[PDB]
Amino acid sequence: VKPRILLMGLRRSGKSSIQKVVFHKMSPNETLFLESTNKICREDVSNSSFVNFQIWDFPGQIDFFDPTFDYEMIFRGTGALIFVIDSQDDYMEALARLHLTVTRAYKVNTDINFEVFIHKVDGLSDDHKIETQRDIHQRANDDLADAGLEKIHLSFYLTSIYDHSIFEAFSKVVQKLIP
Ligand SMILES: Nc1nc2c(ncn2[C@@H]2O[C@H](COP(=O)(O)OP(=O)(O)NP(=O)(O)O)[C@@H](O)[C@H]2O)c(=O)[nH]1
Ligand SMILES: [Mg+2]
Repeated sequence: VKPRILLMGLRRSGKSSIQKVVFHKMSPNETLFLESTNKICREDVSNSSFVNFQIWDFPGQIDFFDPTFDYEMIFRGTGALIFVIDSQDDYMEALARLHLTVTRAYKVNTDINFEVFIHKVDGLSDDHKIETQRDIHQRANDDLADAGLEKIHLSFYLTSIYDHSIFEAFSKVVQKLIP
């Protein structure tokens, strides 16, 4: 089996940058040249001296009807779902889509590891970080409870492509997919 890791979230949250930086060692400064993602981009990690994975980079979530992705088929084969959130922008909508994403996925596969990347933290005071994470952690788990889905576990990470934090976070995600 080849474990799948999904990169989801609203447009511009930094999904593609994360993929390029972490797996293609693209420089963080080069990500300024990336363009909006229009189709899902699958990039596999094969023959790993640790563990092989499929990395799916999704275009940002928008209210556009297109029942062509067969999400049940995607989630069924998913090991980890990373929801990326831009911490330097309003995230109320981000939280709302995280809720729909997580619950829809959980309905198909309860073994999915849900990882929340509170991204672009490089632009926050080393305290504003604590508050943002505390706020996202609180609301997200509160939404889950209001739905009777408190059992769904959400891990949170403070990340930035401008330092080791994004690698440290991705590392912990991959570790959890190695039996
Ligand atoms: N400050 C900061 N900027 C970041 C970080 N990660 C990405 N960015 C910036 O955010 C921009 C948008 O990133 P991008 O990867 O295109 O976002 P995306 O979610 O893939 N967008 P879409 O969903 O439209 O394809 C990048 O061009 C980059 O300059 C980060 O850790 N910190
Ligand atoms: Mg993208």
